[PDB]
Amino acid sequence: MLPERLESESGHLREASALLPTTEHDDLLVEMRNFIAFQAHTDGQASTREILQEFESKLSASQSCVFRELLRNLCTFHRTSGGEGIWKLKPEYC
Amino acid sequence: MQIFVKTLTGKTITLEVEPSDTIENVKAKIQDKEGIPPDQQRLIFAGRQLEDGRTLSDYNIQKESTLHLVLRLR
Repeated sequence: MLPERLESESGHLREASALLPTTEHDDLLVEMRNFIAFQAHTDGQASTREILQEFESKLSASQSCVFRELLRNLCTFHRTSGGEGIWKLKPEYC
Repeated sequence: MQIFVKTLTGKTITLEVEPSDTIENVKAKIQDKEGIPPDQQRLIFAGRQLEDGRTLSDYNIQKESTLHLVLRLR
């Protein structure tokens, strides 16, 4: 997983109206949320490098498959004036 | 019915609930066991954050389902 992969890639899942909700990745989703909320440099947000630095070593094969989708679940993506990619927690998860 | 709730530390607790219970009711039950006020709780289940007004049945939460408690940031 490279920074360009997380920030560029389009979504591959259908609208949430046609999807059935699954609990398979709740554990990972919560850990991702709590890190971005409390454990990054700024509360409620984390840069791409921060998230990668935290999780890239800890993900299994199946977790790697859905990691970007879980990130898009939790956060909106932003680019600063300096060009840094920042993921900010949606208000529903704050 | 009985459901499971993963607390802030990751340990699992047991709640006695009904399908007609609102998420607000569930958070109140969590307060009694964990001491966390409802206005500081958010519940996550099946990749979704649970809204207070809706019921457990609304999210198709069944017997022995596992909810996830997280601490409100703001």
